[PDB]
This record gives sequence, structure tokens and C-alpha cells, in this order.
Amino acid sequence: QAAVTSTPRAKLNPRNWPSTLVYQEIPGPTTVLLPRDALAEVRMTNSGVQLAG
Amino acid sequence: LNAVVDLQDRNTELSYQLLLDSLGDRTRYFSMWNSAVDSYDPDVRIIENH
Repeated sequence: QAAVTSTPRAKLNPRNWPSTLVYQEIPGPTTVLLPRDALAEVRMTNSGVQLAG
Repeated sequence: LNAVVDLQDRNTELSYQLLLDSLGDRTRYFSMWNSAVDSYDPDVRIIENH
């Protein structure tokens, strides 16, 4: 078992593990759907329109 | 996000009072909405002293 799984090391129980050898959780990129339109609400508000909701 | 943007100057009570008159008769009483129109006696404001 050890051969099959354990990482080959020059030192049992190292005091610190390199970033390469530690399991890193890598989530997928997070997409966001921006609700507002930046310019449109400026144009409407300057007109006199009073937005809500 | 509240969608009821109410101003300080509009009058949504007087508007509703006017709206009903143009929508119906405003003479017959409706108990449910308590819509008995406020009125005065025609011959007590302009008293006609025969």
C-alpha cells in the first residue's frame, strides 16, 4: 500500500509540505449576472424618471 | 425593493374621490366601501324663503 499511495519522501513526517504535494481545492470560475445597466439608469434618472423595484 | 414611490405633493385621496364620480353616479350609497357621498341640503344652503 505504501508504494502505491504514499508520496515518495526523503524524510518521514516532514515539518512542512510543499504546495505541490498538498491537495488543493480548486472550484470552478464563478459567473455573476449583473442586474443593472450602468449607463441606462443614469440617462433615465437624469431625464426625470424615478426608478424603483 | 419597494415599488411604491409616493411623493409628498400628489393627492391620492382627492384623486380617488374625483375618479368615482366620473366612473359612476356617486348618488346611490354603497355600504361595503362606506362610499356615502358627503352632501348638504340643497334648500338649506341657499335658503329660499317663500
